[PDB]
Amino acid sequence: GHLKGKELIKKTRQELLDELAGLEKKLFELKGQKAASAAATKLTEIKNTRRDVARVKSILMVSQRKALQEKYAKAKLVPIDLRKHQEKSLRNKLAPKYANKLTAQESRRHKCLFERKFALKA
Amino acid sequence: PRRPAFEHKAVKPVSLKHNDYKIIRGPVTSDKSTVKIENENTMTFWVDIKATKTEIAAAFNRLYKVKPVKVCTVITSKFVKKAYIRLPANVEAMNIATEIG
Amino acid sequence: AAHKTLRTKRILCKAMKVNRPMPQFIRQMTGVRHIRNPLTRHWRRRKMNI
Amino acid sequence: GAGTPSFGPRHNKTHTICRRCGNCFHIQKSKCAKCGYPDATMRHYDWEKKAHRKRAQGSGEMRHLKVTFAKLQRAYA
RNA sequence: AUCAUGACAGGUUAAUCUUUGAAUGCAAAUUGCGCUAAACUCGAUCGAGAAGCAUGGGUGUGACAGUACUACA
RNA sequence: CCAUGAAGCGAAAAAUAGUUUACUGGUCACUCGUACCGAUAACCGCAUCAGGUCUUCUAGGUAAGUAGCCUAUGGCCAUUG
RNA sequence: UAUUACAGAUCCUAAUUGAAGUAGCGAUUAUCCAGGCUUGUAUCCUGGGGGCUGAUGAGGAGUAGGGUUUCUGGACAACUUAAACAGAUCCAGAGUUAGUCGAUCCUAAUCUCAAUAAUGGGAGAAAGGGAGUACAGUUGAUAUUCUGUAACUGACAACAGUUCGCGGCAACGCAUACUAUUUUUCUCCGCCAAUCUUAUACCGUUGGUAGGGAUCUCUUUCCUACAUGACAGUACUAAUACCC
RNA sequence: UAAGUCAGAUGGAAUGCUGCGCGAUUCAGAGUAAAAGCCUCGUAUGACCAACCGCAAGCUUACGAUGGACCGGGGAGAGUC
RNA sequence: GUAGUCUGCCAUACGCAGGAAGACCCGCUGAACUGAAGCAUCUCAUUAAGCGGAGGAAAAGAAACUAACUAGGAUUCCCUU
Repeated sequence: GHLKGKELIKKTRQELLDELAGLEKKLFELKGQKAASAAATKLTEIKNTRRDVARVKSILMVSQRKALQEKYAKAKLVPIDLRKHQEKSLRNKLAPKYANKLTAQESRRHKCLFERKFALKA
Repeated sequence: PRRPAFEHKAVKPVSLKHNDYKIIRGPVTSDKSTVKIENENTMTFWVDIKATKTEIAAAFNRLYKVKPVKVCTVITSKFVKKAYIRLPANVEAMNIATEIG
Repeated sequence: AAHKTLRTKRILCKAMKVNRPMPQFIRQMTGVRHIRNPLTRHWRRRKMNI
Repeated sequence: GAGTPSFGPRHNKTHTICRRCGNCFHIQKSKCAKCGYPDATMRHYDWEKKAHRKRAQGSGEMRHLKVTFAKLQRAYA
């Protein structure tokens, strides 16, 4: 029967791939027999096994990605798949350190001429 | 010659996707196909629209373990592909059709 | 026709499978009445112009 | 002369389906009248401001674009 | 499916993401015609799929062209 | 003929160099179209409109005949009583 | 406080009168009688008269265009100038099979990019160019596409057996490679007129045998049938062209 | 997150009619077989307990920065005005 | 001959440009109906349409500026003049 997304995380990659192909076979046999027999109950079984074969494909792909990101993380020029999504505008806008960095004239005067606190007496 | 510094697309896909099971959709149920099974020893199937006769002949062989003689290929007025697959003389097309049902 | 292209044939397929009466069970579900299938036609009366 | 008899030999097609528009693509001149394909920019004029907003964004699905409206609701509310 | 191993028309984010389109391997009223070091995956050394390959300009790297300038022969 | 009546892909031949032995006698052949009408009601004329729209196979007799008239094969009674 | 009072604007939109059961129901050969199916047919089907079309045919088939109108089953609220069980109408299913037919490939008129260190690339014909298929059978609808039988063309493999250039004075014959350059040919070409001749059709003189039609009398009669595909071969008859 | 599905008659149904209670920092509004402060969602109003609690830039004690005065100096945008 | 440079062209590694939208914003281009009871300068108008290009705002902006005083002191906008 149908199976949870939680407990498939524990299983091995090759254990899922034989599970996948066996689970996908019983989809194909039911698609043969829906022409002949048709009718109720079968049409919920074909629905569930279409949902389950996605379940196995999904958790394989996140099992890949979390492993495969760890290989390329903390390293220069990562692949395009593993970069975060973002907007076009936000990528091409330069990082706020570079915009805000101070000239050697400006930083040396900012030693004295910073935006200091003050107040008045009552 | 060319050699990139990293893979661009790192993630390979999970399975074949364009599979043997998803080439051959399933058998066609008509009065014409009933005659062609019994008389000519010739099955009929709904097929993927991009599948060639070379793809069908191999994909039919992997599933049912029978190498076909010919494959002849319609595209219907419903815009799905129909494949008239002649089986060889030894196997009977009723006996393969009874397994599927 | 004959000698149609494939993407011509794709349109003529979609134009004939879309041509049908509306199903009975939508009127039972939604309870609306008097919805017609818009892409119904007759071949002789209205031409497609595609 | 110029009416019913001369309608007889009208069997050729001046316009054909256009790839970008999908709608009036001129076969001899090879241009989509409605959208201007294959010019890289898409055809619209400010004198047809009525007819433009039938084509322009909102009319279709907006698959990527509707979720980027929905973010900006949450951030400012 | 019920005091949860948690129902589904709920809401996000991330996957998957068909043929197209700036559309970008070369074309197109055509499902036309290409190309590839390894790796990937079936396929039993050698085929296939999968995924690549556009133009323009920037910095770097390399290679070629010149009776252009110059030194040492 | 004061008109001289396509191109290209492709194929073979010959000559001149150079390199040479050749000839005859299993497997596979991808992709897309394929129904029917073609005016007589299926196309264009708002329509099952006496209009218009490119071509093909072309029987006997009468006769100079691919005329008009009559008839086998084929198709028909299209048309309110 | 105002988008505030209608009989008119050849006003706007929506519905409806008289005329009126009137005008009219055209064009296309011609219908008649008995049966079948039905509540119900001149009309849908069968049989038999009488007719029409009269090979540029309402015959059999295709471009362009249409796009399921094709096919079988059921149905008559509407439509097909009356009727209707019928229909190109309505409803539910089903149907288009290719190495050889086309597209794909090549260029034409013509269009469009690129380079100039270049001398072009690409598009453009389902009537031009273009390697290769025929018969018979079968389905409710597909066939040069499916099945049977017989061919043919191209590409990629090894492998077995032959073979290492000769005949004729000559025109020429017979078993011989590959790369490149140049040169030439086939592809390959207007229109009109005449003569000769295969194939197909048709009319013929000579008979003949199979079946059917006709008959008071006459007619050894009248009608139908008498056929062999692509492909492959080698005889001598006999041609015209050109050459020895 | 307050307070009557109050009692009686009529009705298919009571939120209306007659009479007695109660809430309000809540009589904005809607739903409910009929017109609802008290049938339900809310409204009002403070209290409650989780999540966070960081990004760059500059600091941080003096010949370090900045300014005034005095001494001695250089120059200030060409096919442009 | 080789070893520097100069100039040109080709190949390649890594990020960038194009397209959408365009009310507002920036730079060009640029009408006529109309009014003048005609019409030609003028007006409508340095407007509409057209071409090119930005951002959540844009553009402007730190005096070769006003002033003539008992002197103001970058740019933008509102009131008045």
